[PDB]
Amino acid sequence: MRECISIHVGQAGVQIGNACWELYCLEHGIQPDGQMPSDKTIGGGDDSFNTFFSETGAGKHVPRAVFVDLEPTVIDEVRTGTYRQLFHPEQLITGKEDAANNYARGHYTIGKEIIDLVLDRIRKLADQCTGLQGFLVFHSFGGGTGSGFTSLLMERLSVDYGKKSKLEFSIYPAPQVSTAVVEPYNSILTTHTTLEHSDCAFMVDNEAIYDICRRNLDIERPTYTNLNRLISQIVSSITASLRFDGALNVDLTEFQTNLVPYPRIHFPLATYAPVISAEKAYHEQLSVAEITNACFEPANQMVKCDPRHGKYMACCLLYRGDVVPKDVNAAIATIKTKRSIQFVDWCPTGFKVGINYQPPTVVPGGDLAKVQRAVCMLSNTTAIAEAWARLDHKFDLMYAKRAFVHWYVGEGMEEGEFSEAREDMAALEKDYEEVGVDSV
Amino acid sequence: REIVHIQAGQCGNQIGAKFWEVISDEHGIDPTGSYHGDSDLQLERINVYYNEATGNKYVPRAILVDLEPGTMDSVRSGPFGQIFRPDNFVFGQSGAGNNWAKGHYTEGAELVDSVLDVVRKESESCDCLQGFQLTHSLGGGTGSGMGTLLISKIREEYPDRIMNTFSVMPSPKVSDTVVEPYNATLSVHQLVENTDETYCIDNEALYDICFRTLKLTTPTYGDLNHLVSATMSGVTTCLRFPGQLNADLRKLAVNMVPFPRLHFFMPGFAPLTSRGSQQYRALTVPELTQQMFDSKNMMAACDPRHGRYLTVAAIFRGRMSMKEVDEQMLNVQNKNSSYFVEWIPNNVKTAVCDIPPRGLKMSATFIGNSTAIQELFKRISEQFTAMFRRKAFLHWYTGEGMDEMEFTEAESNMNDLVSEYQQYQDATAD
Amino acid sequence: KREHEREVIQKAIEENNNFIKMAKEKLAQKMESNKENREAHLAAMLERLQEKDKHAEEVRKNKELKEEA
Ligand SMILES: COc1cc2cc(c1Cl)N(C)C(=O)C[C@H](OC(=O)C(C)C)[C@]1(C)O[C@H]1[C@H](C)[C@H]1C[C@](O)(NC(=O)O1)[C@@H](OC)/C=C\C=C(/C)C2
Ligand SMILES: C/C(=C/c1csc(C)n1)[C@@H]1C[C@H]2O[C@H]2CCC[C@@H](C)[C@H](O)[C@@H](C)C(=O)C(C)(C)[C@@H](O)CC(=O)O1
Ligand SMILES: Nc1nc2c(ncn2[C@@H]2O[C@H](COP(=O)(O)OP(=O)(O)OP(=O)(O)O)[C@@H](O)[C@H]2O)c(=O)[nH]1
Ligand SMILES: Nc1nc2c(ncn2[C@@H]2O[C@H](COP(=O)(O)OP(=O)(O)O)[C@@H](O)[C@H]2O)c(=O)[nH]1
Ligand SMILES: [Ca+2]
Ligand SMILES: [Mg+2]
Ligand SMILES: [Mg+2]
Repeated sequence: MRECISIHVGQAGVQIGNACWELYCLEHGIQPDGQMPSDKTIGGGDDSFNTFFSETGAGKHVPRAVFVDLEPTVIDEVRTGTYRQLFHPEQLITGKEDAANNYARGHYTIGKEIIDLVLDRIRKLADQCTGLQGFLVFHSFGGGTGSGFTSLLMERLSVDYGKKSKLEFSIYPAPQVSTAVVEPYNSILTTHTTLEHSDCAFMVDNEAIYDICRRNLDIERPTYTNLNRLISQIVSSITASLRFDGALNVDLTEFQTNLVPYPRIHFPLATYAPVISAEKAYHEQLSVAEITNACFEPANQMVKCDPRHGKYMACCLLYRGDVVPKDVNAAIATIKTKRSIQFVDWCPTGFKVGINYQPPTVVPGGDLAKVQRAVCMLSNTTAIAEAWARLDHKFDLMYAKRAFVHWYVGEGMEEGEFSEAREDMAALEKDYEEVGVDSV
Repeated sequence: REIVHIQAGQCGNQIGAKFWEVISDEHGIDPTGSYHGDSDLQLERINVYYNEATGNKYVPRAILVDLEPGTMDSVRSGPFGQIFRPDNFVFGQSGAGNNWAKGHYTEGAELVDSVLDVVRKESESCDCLQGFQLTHSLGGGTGSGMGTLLISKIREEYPDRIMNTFSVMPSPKVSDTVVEPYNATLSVHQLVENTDETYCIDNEALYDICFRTLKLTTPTYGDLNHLVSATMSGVTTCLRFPGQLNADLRKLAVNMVPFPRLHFFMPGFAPLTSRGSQQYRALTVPELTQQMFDSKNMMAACDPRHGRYLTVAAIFRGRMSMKEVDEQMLNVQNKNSSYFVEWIPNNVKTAVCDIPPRGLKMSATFIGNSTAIQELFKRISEQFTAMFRRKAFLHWYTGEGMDEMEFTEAESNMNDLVSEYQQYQDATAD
Repeated sequence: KREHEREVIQKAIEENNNFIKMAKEKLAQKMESNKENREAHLAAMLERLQEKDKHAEEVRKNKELKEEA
C-alpha cells in the first residue's frame, strides 16, 4: 500500500523521468525487461518498492508512471530505448503538435484535445492501487507543455481526486539552456495556476545545476544528460523513504509536516552532497562531517539564492549509505556553532534527521563517483524568494511593453490572466517576507 | 511538421530552384530523388520538405507558379528539374509585365484557383502541416502581385498555420525597371498584415557584398543567388536536422516576433571572403562571430549600429567547441550591450548543428529582428514618393481597375511601420 | 462532545467538496472564455480577409466600366 503515481510531462519532465526510472531500476535490481530476480513474491506483494512498481503475473515490475507530451520525438526515444520493455504502450501518450513554448496552447488549444485521454490512463493506474498516496508531477516551467498542460492536468486532478496530495518537481529556467525568450511568462502563469493545487513543490534551478556540474564534476559544457543524472540523485533521495524501509528511515510525509508551515509556503530548497568526480574522489574519503557541511554552502543549493540572508523554518537531512547516528550528531553540533543558521522564532524544532541505509548508486558511464555515503538536505528558507524576485523582474520588463503577449491573446487568453498571475506572485513574495518577521 | 513550399515568378523560381538544389545534396537526394547519403541524421527530418513515394523516392513538397511559361520550362531543364512533381507546375501564358495589378487582381486572379487545388492536394497528404514558405521578389509582377494574392487565399483556408516568406527587395543597382518601388510598396503593405515571418533579402546588400567584400567586378544573378541559397540553407538548418531550438516555424515565430507587425528579419551569412583573402585567414568561432554581427555581412542594406536588436537567432554549423560558441556569443553581447533592447531579457538564442554546409568546415547564419531595418523601408518609400510625386506610370496600374488612393494607403502603412520601429528603438526600461 | 465530533467531520467533508466544486467551476469557465476568445480572434481575421476579396471584385467591375470607352 501507499502507492505513488508518477506523471512526466513535456520534454524536461519526460527526459528527467527517464533518468529517474533507470536509477530506480539499478537501485532495486530491476532489469531492463522488468524482471527482478531478487523478488520472491510473484504476481504481487506489499514490499516497499511496490509503492512505485506494480507486478504482472509473468513477474514484470512495471513503473507506476505516465509519460505525456504534445509531440512525439522525445517519448519516441523511450519507446525505442534501453528500457522500452519496461513500460506498457498505454503509459506513453503523445500528440502530433506541441505547445510551441506557449502556455496558452498547452492549457487550452492543444491540451484540451488530449486531457481526457491522459486522465483516463491515470485512472487505470489508480485503480491498481490499494491505498493511493498521491502524485509526483515532473515538468518544466518554461515549456509550452511543461507550463500550460501541467496546469490543466493539476486542475483536473484536484477535481477527480480531491485533496489527494500532489508533489511537483519543476525545472526553473536559466538562460544557459533556455529554449524560449517567453519562459518568464509561462513560469509565472503556471506557478499562479498551480499554487493552490500543489501540496509541495521542489524547484530545480537549471543554472544552479549547470554551475554545479561545471565546478564540481569538471564538465566544461554540461548537457541535459549531465543535468538530469544529477537531478535524478536528488529525486531518488527524496523518494528513497518510500521505496526502502529501515529502522532509522523516516517517511517523506513526516518531512512534509515539518516543511510546510502554511499552504502557500510549500517550496523547499534542496541540496545534495557529495557531488564529485571519480578523479577527485579517488584520493578523498568524504566524512559525514564534510558532506553535512557542504549542505550549507550557498554554491551547493539547487536554486540560486543566499540562505545566509534569510531565515530557516525547517532543515530536513536525508542521509543514506554508511552513516550512524553518532556521526550525524557531531556533524550538526559543529554546523550549529561554526555557522550562522537563523531559525524563525515560531519554529521550536528546526532540524529533522533520518538515515536510509541503502547506499547511493550511480549509472555506469555517468559523471558521479560512487561514494559510500550521501546526504540530501531539504530546507524551508525565506531566501528562496530571491528566485521569485528574479523571475518577476524579467516578467515585468517584457510585460510593461506587452512584448510577445499577442501570441497568448491570439490563442484565447486575456491580459487579465497575466496581471492576475503577476499579482499572485506579488503576494507570494510578500508572504515570504512576513513569515520571516520576528513575533510581537 | 511538414512545410508546403511555394515559389512564384522569375526570382521566386530561380532562388527556389537553387534552394532545392542545395538542400537535396545536404540530405543526400540526387536529381532522380533516390537517397544516396551516409548518415541517418540526413533522413530524421526529411519529411519536413519531402514526400515519400513508392520505391523510397523523395519528392519536394513544392509548387511552381508563374504567369509566364518561359521560366518554368528552364527550371524543368536545370539540375533537379526532374525531381519535381509534374502536376505541381501551374503556369499561365500572358505574363505580368512587372505589373503588380495584373498579378494581384486580373491575370493572377484567373490562375489562383489552379494553384489552390494543388496546395490542398499537398496539405491533404501531410500528417500534421506546420505552414507554408514562399519565395518571390517584390519588384516584378507575378511573384509580387500574385505572390501576395496566394498568401491571402491560403491564409483564408489555413488561418492557424504559419505563413513564411523569403522576399527579395528591389534595388536599382541590379534592376532598371523604374516601377519596382511601386510593386514593392504595394506588397510590403500585404506582407505587414498577412505573414507571420518574412526574411528580407535585399538585392542592394547582395550586390554590395559581391562588389565590396567579394571583390566581384560585375556580379551576376548566379552570384547573388549563391548568397541566397547559402542563407536559406542556414535559416532552415534547425527545421531540417534534429535539434531543440527553433525546431519549427511557430517556435521560431514565438521567439522572434514580439509584436505582430514587426516580423521582418534581416539575415546574415558567414564566412564570406574574396578569393585572395581565403588563403591567409583560417576560419574560427571568433572569426565567425565577429563577421556575423558586422554590418558588411547583412543580407539587408542596414547598419544594425543605427538601431537596436529586439531578438536574435544564431545558428552555427560544423564541428566546433560548444563552450567556445557560448563564450563568443556572450562576449559580443557584452561589448555591444547598447545595441540590444533591455526590456527583452536573454533575447539572443544560439543553436549548433553538427553537419556543415557543402564546401565549408564551419558556417554561421544570423537572423536579426532589428529596428535598423527601418532604413530598408525608408529607402523604398523614398523612391516610391519620387515616382508617385509626379504620378509616373499609374495608368498602367489604374488601367487594371486600381484606385489612386490605394497607392497612398500602401505608402502610409509603410510609413507607420517605420515609426513603429522607431517607437521601440527609443523605448527604455525605465 | 458527540455533536461536535460529527460537526467536525461534516466540516471536513464540506471543505473538500467546496474545493472540488470551485476547481470544477473555475476550470469550466476558463475553457469557455478561451473558446469564445480564440474563435473571435479567428473570425475577426477572416472577416478582414473577405473584406479584401470584396475589394478585388470591385476592382474587376471597375476595369470593365472603363473598358467601354
Ligand atoms: C518612359 O520610358 C519607358 C517606356 C517603357 C518602359 C519603361 C520606360 Cl522608363 N520602363 C523600363 C519602365 O518604366 C518600367 C516598366 O517597363 C517594363 O516593364 C518593360 C521594360 C518591360 C514599366 C513601363 O513601368 C511598367 C508598367 C507597369 C508597364 C510595363 C509594361 O508595359 N506592362 C505593364 O503592364 O505595365 C511592359 O510589359 C511587359 C511593357 C513594356 C513597356 C515598355 C518597354 C515601355
Ligand atoms: C565557399 C566559401 C568559403 C570560405 C572558406 S574560408 C572563407 C572565409 N570562406 C565562401 C562561402 C560560400 O557560401 C558562399 C557565399 C558567398 C558566395 C560565393 C559562393 C560567390 O558566389 C563566389 C563567386 C565567390 O566569390 C567565391 C568562389 C570566391 C567564394 O569562395 C567566396 C566566399 O565567401 O565563399
Ligand atoms: N534540466 C532539464 N531541463 C530541460 C530539459 N529539457 C528541457 N529543459 C528545459 O525546459 C525548458 C523548455 O521546456 P521543455 O520541457 O523543453 O518544453 P515542453 O514542455 O516540451 O513544451 P513545448 O515543446 O513548447 O510543447 C527550458 O528551460 C529547458 O532548458 C531536460 O532534459 N532537463
Ligand atoms: N536576387 C535575385 N533577384 C532577382 C532574380 N531574378 C529577378 N530578380 C529581381 O526580381 C525583380 C523582378 O521580379 P521578377 O521575378 O523578374 O518578376 P516576376 O516574374 O513578375 O515575379 C527585380 O528587382 C530583379 O532584380 C534572381 O535570380 N535573383
Ligand atoms: Ca513481489
Ligand atoms: Mg516539447
Ligand atoms: Mg523580370
